[PDB]
Amino acid sequence: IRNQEQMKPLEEKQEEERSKVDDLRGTPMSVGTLEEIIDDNHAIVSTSVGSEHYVSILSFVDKDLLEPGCSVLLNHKVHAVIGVLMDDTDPLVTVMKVEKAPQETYADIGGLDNQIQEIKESVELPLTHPEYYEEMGIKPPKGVILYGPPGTGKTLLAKAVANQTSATFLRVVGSELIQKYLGDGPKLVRELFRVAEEHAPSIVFIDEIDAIGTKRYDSNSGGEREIQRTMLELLNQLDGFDSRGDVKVIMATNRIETLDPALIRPGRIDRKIEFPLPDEKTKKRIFQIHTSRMTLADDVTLDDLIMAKDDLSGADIKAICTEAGLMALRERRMKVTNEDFKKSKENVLYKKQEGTPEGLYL
Amino acid sequence: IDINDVTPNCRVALRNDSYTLHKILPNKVDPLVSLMMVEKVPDSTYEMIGGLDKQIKEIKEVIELPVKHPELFEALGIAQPKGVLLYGPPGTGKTLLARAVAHHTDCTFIRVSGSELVQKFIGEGARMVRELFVMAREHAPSIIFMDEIDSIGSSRLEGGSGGDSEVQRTMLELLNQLDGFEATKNIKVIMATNRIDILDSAL
Amino acid sequence: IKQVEDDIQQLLKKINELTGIKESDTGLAPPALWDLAADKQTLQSEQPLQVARCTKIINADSEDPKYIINVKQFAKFVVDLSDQVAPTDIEEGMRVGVDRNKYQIHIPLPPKIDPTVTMMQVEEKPDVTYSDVGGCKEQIEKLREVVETPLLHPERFVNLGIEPPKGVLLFGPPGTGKTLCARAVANRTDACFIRVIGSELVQKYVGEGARMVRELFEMARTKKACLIFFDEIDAIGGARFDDGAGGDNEVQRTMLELINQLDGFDPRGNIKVLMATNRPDTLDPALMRPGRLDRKIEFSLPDLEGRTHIFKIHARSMSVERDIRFELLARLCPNSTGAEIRSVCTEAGMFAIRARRKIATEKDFLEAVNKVIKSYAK
Amino acid sequence: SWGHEYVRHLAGEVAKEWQELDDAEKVQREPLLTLVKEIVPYNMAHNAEHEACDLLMEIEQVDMLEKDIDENAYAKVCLYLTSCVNYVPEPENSALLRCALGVFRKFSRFPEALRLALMLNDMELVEDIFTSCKDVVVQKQMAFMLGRHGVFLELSEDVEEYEDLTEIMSNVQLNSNFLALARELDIMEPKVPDDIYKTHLENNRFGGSGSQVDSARMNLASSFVNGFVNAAFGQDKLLTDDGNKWLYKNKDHGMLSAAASLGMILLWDVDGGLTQIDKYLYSSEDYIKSGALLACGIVNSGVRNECDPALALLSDYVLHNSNTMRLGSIFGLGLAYAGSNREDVLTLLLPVMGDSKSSMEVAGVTALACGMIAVGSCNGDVTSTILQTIMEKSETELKDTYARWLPLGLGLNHLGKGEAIEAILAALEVVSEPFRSFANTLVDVCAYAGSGNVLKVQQLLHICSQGVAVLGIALIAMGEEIGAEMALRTFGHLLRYGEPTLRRAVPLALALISVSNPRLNILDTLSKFSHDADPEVSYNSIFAMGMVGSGTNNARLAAMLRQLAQYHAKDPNNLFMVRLAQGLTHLGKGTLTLCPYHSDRQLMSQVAVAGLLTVLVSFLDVRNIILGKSHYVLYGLVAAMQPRMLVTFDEELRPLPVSVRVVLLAHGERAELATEEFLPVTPILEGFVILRKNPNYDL
Repeated sequence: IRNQEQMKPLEEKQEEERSKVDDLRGTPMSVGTLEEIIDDNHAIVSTSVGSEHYVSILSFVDKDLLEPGCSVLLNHKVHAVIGVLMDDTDPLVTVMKVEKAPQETYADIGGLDNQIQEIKESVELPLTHPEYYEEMGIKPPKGVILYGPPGTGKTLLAKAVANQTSATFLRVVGSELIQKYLGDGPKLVRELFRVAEEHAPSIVFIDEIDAIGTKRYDSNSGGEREIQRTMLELLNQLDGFDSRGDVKVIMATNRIETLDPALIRPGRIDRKIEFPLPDEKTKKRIFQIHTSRMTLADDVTLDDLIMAKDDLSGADIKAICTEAGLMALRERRMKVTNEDFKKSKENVLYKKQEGTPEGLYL
Repeated sequence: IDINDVTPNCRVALRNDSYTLHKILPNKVDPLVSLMMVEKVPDSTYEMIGGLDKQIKEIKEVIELPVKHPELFEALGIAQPKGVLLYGPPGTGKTLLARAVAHHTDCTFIRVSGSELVQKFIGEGARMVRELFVMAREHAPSIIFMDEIDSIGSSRLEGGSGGDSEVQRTMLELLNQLDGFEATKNIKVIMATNRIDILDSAL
Repeated sequence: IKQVEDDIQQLLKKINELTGIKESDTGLAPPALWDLAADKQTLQSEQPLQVARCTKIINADSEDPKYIINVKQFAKFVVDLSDQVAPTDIEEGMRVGVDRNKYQIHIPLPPKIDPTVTMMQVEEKPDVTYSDVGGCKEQIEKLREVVETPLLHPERFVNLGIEPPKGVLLFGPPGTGKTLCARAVANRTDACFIRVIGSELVQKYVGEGARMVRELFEMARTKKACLIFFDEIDAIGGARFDDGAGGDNEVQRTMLELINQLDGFDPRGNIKVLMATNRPDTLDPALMRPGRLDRKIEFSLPDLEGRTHIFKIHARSMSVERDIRFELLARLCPNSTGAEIRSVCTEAGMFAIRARRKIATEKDFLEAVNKVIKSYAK
Repeated sequence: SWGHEYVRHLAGEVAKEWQELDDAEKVQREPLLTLVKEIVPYNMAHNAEHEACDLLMEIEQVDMLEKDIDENAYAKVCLYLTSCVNYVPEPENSALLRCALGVFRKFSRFPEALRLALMLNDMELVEDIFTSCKDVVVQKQMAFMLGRHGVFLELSEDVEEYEDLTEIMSNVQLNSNFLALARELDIMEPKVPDDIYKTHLENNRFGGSGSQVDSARMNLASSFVNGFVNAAFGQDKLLTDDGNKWLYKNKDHGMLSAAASLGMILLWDVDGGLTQIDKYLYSSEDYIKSGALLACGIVNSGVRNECDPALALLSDYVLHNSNTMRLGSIFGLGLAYAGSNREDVLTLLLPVMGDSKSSMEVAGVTALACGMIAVGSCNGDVTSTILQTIMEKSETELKDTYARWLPLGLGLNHLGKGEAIEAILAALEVVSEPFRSFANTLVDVCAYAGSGNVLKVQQLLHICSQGVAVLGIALIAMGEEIGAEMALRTFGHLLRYGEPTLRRAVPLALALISVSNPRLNILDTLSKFSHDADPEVSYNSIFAMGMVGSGTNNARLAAMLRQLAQYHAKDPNNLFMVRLAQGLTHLGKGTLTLCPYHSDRQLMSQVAVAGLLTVLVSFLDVRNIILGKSHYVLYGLVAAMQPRMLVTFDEELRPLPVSVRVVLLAHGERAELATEEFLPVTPILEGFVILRKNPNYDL
């Protein structure tokens, strides 16, 4: 009954309002742009029509949804605001894909275990535990650096981590920020930061660059100016605003001794993560998972191929199997033999080396 | 007419004093890049030029069979191969072989010229490399030939690093993520070179 | 339940506004809407400009009564008798006044010393106050005297007949509290902190760069009492004397343009400039020279006692057991600036968290030094 | 079982079925009732208090609660049940509080009975708690805490003007049976507490303000602020000397005010204060005569003793022709009786009430004067007079302002009152007024101490589809927790109506809640309301802001005062309002405060809210819609005052310092979150307390 009472005057009032908007809404409706916001009940507008008319805003749309430089709808002869335009373009920034929860996990690699705890404690752990950060009173590191011969576990570990962590992953290719155009490169780094802030919490994966390698002793040079001009703005963004979790940074570089200590800045980055070289046991572990996928046979001697191997990371190993698997496929058999493994192990050995040895230190 | 009836990117008739859609015309495309040349039919075949005979089976077996038939591979337990590189004496007939392959594969041949992706206009180059990938997916299956790193000589330039390889390198990284978030592809990358010294350490 | 109420809210506002638009529609009207983000009991009647947008321009003058001032590509039309009252201040245009170009057209409001259009970061008051003081201690003492004191007690300086500097310079590594210090005074001093990134000001096409420098200064003048924070000016700060060799000229033009405004006819006003350099050496003698740059405020290797104050700041958040003393360790530890001193502490809390303890320990501290000693050397 | 679903399943199931019937069935009889009881102590032992507490809700007897426990703390169980009551069901009656009150006492948790007793304080409770006390320590500790701010033993010293609640002490004094002492009684109705407050105010001081200056508008503001700032101690010498130049210059309401300000300095001195005023009161100018009357009233406040019979003067005026003087004596008289109901004051007021005053004197504000007194005890006489004036509508429709006041007066008389309101409700509902419909929700809410109900919120939308509906909201949020969430919701509806009356009323309602804890977000919305169209709305807003910061002197309070200062001349009225604020800010001196929430009991103070509410609608004439009212109402602010300080007396007239942990004060200054190093032996309490550890620490 209380409802009925509100309802009796309301229904008509409800219709009347809809009639009133329709009068404004009436075709056509021209897009135009709000130049700037003059807070003493004014604003600057640029019209590509002709007439402009200073109006009071409707109550559906407010000025709190108006931003400077925004697109809005104007009528073509009473030039008034029906609504703000709701059609926005593509992020124009440098190469990015955003992905929520990727397929892969970190249970597939093995024997690498220690490194895996390091990223764990930094990134994953505060999300899991508020109050452990409160006791200590501090943030886990803003960002980490993963360093090794290009992604054989660096790349693997990142993919895995995004699923775990359950926030948006954005992967940016850093070389692509470099442009030989005066405006372009700086605009991009500032758009990259802009994009982060909206999507927060978010993970930033920075793929290695050439441009983080050079600082010299000048702060800018008559050489390629842009690479350092850009390098600086990376720093300004970082040392201007610290995140505990709003942005998490994964940085990647082939060698970290290329980097600059300016770039690190202690108290943002405290963690430097190093992939050990191939260690003999590890090779067998990594392998056992790769063979499982594939056909296997009772004439395979798993150790013998691993033993024959020395200083080869998981990628070549993943590769050997794939190569061999192709040979088999040509034979139109799904049975694997020793022979297959031998030719593939030889091809990859042939290609990496032509050097001479520095051993025999005994 | 109602809004379900329209499908984006149609040429249409709008009235001028009532501003409603009287009719919809046929459809329309756009060149965002300063050179669009896509070939859905080829300029080459097997008997395009002869003496290729030893090579035809070898490329074929590498490229066609996984795209045509994914099921056999899946069953065996191997991952799809991402991209292929061909090296040999300049533009003898090498390129032709790629175009023969796209025809057989029954896909689009998309030649993207690397240097045409970068603009002195602000931001347009950065947007361009990324933008192309999304297009191919709607177009899928497709062949992305990186054009301008070796050609017959139909199109200027043989070789180039740091902006034919560098844009191509980017593609390898986009694909690495793709490989993690899917398990069947239909996007092949074709690189052509003569030189082994145009190849970066990353490559 | 809520819905009934919301509908009633649209409708009541609508009826009053429809009457007002019908009325405003007659005789036409200025740029097209009202946005409020101040108060309605303070309303300006001077509005910013550098070009004159006109839409009608109704006025009172004898030689004609609806005079116009444009410069626009199409309709650059102007007064029919020069210098006769036209805009009605900022009536029917909201920035109608005068054109920078000139056609001997009336000026009720200037084309310079205005905020106009901008791309700016203005950053309302911070919250930080003391967070690395101890060796940042000297830098604080001087910065207050230069920035704060003239604004607090100007009347005193006049009696004496002394005028305070216009700019101070900051150097050493950023994010060590060199950076903090500028925000920490900004919050205390209560004057708008305006952040311009010099690197951004750099543009793809010439003359634009100068234009920007100029715009900044016009806004700066209007507001009197403000701080211009220049983030790592060296991009368009000095290095450079070589006089071009291919667009080392374009960046040099900006550097020279700034000098003109500083050395020029303007005077200081209540405007303060904070400059940020890496090593000050880079910068050119013109940038260094008195009659703009006078005080250079420095950073330093922090004394032992100092380190302890920083640690003391940190120890309020961090659960401790005080029966051990950090200063003894600190003498043994590498001498290093403020940022490493907070970082070792921060590292210390983690070890606890793994240990499954809630209070600090002597043990944690030993560990931190080995990593940190390694981290500078990469 | 003994602690599983099983036990809880059986007991609750037997209970719920039995209870409904109004019979003793098969499912239970008296030994079956004992089987329900057995499940409650097992759960207590297990410390599965959640199961136990719900069983206590279901059995629907609090007799069972007592039966369970004959060992262990009574107090711990009950508190868990009391919280559980407000959360899950939304309770409707004041029964649940009253039942709750007894259970704390057995174990000797008399501070909790005291915590709970205040707000919704009934004539029955004060007596119930007292009967139970037979410990010397507890007895003395109540006497201090009731002394601080009475409302049934007022702050009266020796003049009896009540319907007896003072006589419990008289009877027990003859032959001690609950330990009422001759000494104890001074604390209980306060001479010595009132004296101590006065000394603190006198010591701490705060110097002169303004100069003589020129202009009428500026003179008035200056004399007004001077009088608040210098609220205690004789520095009145400066005004009196130059009484030609200063005081006279003002005309209209302002000359009355100017005179009245001497009363402000005099505040709390009964003897010297009233007498000095009397010289100017008889003879002199007609303005000086009125302005004095107002001044006698302010001095007289917060006590019943006198030295200038206000009743005598008021009586005389009905007989003569002095209509102008009479208005003012009644405001004066309203301050003087200070929250004490008496049939005599009611008789005296009644012929003046009876006549229509709206243009005979440009006011009929007299309802506010009647109101301020009528907070404290409900009698038949009072009830009957208010009902009849509303019923007539012979003064409840003449000016629209009056039309809110007479209905509001009913609610103020019924504030915090129990079972007695049910009789009235029926009478109210039968006569029809636009006002009365809002009023149905409002009569219940003042008596019950709030009621948020979804159905209640909705009824409010239907009537809308006026001041009286809106003020009531503020009560419900002050009350319960569930009442708070519903209020926020209720006020959302108000913001949607753009209608001008609705718009005006809402900032006051916010102001009333947010003065007990000043907070930064509620103040930004009132600042917006100030800047929107219409003068009348803007005035109500600037006032709201002034109220909200009122708490700890010059704290967050400074930022809110500055905020008023920026729009101190967007109207000439604004300029006056803002000067008034500066006066109010230095008025406290850290001896007194305004904040309905004190941290002596940690709860709200029934009296404090009532003071703030009467001033709130119409401080000034120039405020809101200008129908011809008054400016007098402003003096009313004294009523709201609550002292918050730590003073310890280890006998009850012999102070001894205590070591303060949360500082190191026992006279002057103030302490946030007062705590003692040696706290009572088991009736553990802060604020004004006896320490029975009796510590020999000295400052």
